[PDB]
Amino acid sequence: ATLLRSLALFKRNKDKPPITSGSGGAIRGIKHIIIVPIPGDSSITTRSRLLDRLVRLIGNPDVSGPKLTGALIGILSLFVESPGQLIQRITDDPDVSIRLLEVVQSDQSQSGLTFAMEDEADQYFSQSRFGWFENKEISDIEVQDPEGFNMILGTILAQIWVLLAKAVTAPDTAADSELRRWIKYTQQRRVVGEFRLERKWLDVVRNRIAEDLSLRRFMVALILDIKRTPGNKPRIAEMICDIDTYIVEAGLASFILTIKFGIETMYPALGLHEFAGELSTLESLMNLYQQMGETAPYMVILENSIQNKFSAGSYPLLWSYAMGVGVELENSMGGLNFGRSYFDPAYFRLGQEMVRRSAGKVSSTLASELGITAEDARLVS
Amino acid sequence: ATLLRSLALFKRNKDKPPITSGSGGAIRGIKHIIIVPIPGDSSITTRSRLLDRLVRLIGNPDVSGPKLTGALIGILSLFVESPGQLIQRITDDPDVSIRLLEVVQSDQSQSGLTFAMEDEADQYFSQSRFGWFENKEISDIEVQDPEGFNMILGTILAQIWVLLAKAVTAPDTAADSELRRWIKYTQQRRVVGEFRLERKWLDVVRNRIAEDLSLRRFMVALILDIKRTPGNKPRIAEMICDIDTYIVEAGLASFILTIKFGIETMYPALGLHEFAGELSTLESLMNLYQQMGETAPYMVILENSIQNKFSAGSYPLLWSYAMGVGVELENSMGGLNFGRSYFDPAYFRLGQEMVRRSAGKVSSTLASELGITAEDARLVS
Amino acid sequence: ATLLRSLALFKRNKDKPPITSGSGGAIRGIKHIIIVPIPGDSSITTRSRLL
RNA sequence: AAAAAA
RNA sequence: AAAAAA
RNA sequence: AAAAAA
Repeated sequence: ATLLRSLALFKRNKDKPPITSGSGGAIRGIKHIIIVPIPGDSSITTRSRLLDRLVRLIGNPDVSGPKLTGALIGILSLFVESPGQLIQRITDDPDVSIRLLEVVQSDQSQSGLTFAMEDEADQYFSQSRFGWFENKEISDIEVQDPEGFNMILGTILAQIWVLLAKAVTAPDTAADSELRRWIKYTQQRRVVGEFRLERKWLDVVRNRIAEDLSLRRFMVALILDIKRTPGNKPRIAEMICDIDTYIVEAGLASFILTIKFGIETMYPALGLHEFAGELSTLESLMNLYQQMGETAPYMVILENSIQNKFSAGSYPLLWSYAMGVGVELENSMGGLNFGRSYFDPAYFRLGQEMVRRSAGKVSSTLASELGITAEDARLVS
Repeated sequence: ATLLRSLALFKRNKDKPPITSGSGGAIRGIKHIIIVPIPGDSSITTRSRLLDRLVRLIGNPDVSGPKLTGALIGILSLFVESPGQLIQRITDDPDVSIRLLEVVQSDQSQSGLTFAMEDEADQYFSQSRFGWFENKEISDIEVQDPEGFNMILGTILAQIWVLLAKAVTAPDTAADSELRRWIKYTQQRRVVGEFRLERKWLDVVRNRIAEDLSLRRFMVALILDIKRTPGNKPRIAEMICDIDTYIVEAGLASFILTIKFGIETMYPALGLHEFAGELSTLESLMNLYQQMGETAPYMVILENSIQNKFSAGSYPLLWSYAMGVGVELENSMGGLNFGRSYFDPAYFRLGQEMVRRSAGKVSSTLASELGITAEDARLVS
Repeated sequence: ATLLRSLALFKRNKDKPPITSGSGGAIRGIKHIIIVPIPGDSSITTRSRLL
């Protein structure tokens, strides 16, 4: 009686994150500078030419690590006026000091851009291995009207933000899926259809986003800044806050799914005592998921320290049950790979059979809600 | 017991929109100016000649993007006195700065309008490819009496506001349907019957409204301003607030419909455990639909970020069930296309059969409301 | 059980008219004058001849 | 994203 | 770590 | 003191 109250407080502080008082500057990463080219002026011509040079900058093999990181941050912030104030607002990272150099257009330079310095600029910005748009009839995207820039910018960013959904979880599998989101934005007339980048260009970005952590911290934390914008967003932000729904819980699909099929379906095989403790583990992780705040759905994009805590190994039987339930109830979850060292297939087939036995077997915990008679429950069977 | 209370709070903040505190001017779109010609004076003669020049301005192939946007905003606000104060009241858009130039009539100009500047004006305003009224006996609509203008203005606006209903959802299918609303307003004597524009004129507007977002934000947000007008509206506003009923939830017909046929019919195949969680997903989206306020029904006209949340993919089984129910119960919903990658036809035919089995099978949850006997329920069968 | 209470509030605000706070003189129609002849005096003879 | 709605 | 989601 | 846990 007093054991169960002591047990409930024992389990919730075991999952509870340690309260981060802080070490007063003790643990600080050594910072490497990242060269972020930001347009010098508000005019469209500069934004357009910098977007032209940064897109082909990324494709070449020659570019190093943080040169590719700053070129990506260079175009993930071209949609705002004053991109320099956007970067310093977002970078709460300890490992990275962003030094950001303004880029103004020029007449004398080979690339057409100088730094606000004409040969150091082209040394920054500069045939089968070069990545580009997949229809090679387009050589230069430099445009003049700003809505022609704003459509050619979202066509580039909607092919980079969709990579973040499936960069840490399924890089190999991913190329099949981001073409479906490309059909979504082409048919919505959000993006321009002929400017689809090569898979070779995107494999440079996708193996970059998967590799470094400092780019995934920037990309998550600006999405969390896009989401906070009060009014109607600018039309690139209202697209970046459209792609994010594919990134929200991108890798918690052994926990989000278990809750969806184990807990919520409420088959009578939850009153097993074998599950009676792994519900109490899982009711704490549901309470923990808003204790983590709004950075909770991105805890495996960001590689947070407590995505080990939402792992299915702490509830391996109730996970396998909700694997068994969700194979029949989804034609999509048949494509889900779930192979782990704690799989327990005995439970999985017990959870498969609960779906099959109760096929036309209208419940008792939702029939009193409606008033289902024995006359009515036979008609469903 | 305490699991289900933790589960209910876990599901409602998962759907809950992030509270928009704001980034303090961090994310601001680069603004392109849009040339909006507004009549210089209150007199009818100017309004009439500007409406004449803006209607033929739209038809020609030569007009660019935002020149077509400002010409449309130029005529979507001719019905008010002081159209300049209407535009600044509505444009809460970050992507668009409306600069609006007054237009006064002239004797010396070729078009007949100057800017309050005689050659820059006709350079703004100016044979098979030109779009016009479908009966070519009418060349000029310039009229003098103001009720002859107010009827020739509503005849133009009731052919543009009906495009917004089916511009983002069914542009190809749409031309069959807006002729039915044209019969509605002709038989109500709301519009003048001989001034029907070409489909070639309307295809310029419909492929414009579908393309840009900044025109759909203006058209929605003034409808929300028409709706707020306290007394009896002016007779164009009482027509724009008549067309809007065709635009309210124009594209949520996988959610509005599911609720109408899945939830509300209350067949005994809702006590399935396969649906018992997708009711709780769908009871949050019903609570979310007024948490979004009065801009909720337009969330797919405006391409809001959380029309992915009312998508049927989060409840794909209970959607397919309400697809199965609604095919028999409507001779209209047989024309509904519902083809998605999450369709699950097993459920669809389970929802088709619940309509067919309970044909003459008066319920138990509404018979106690009336007092239906076994004598009376046999008479319905 | 709590679905039906959420359903009943969902259907009544869908039909509910939007509360007309007002746009503060933003949407005003252009007014055309209408000539209304009204009798000058209370006497019956004028009312009769105007009718 | 899709139907119908004086 | 893996699926699907206008 | 013993296992497993992206």
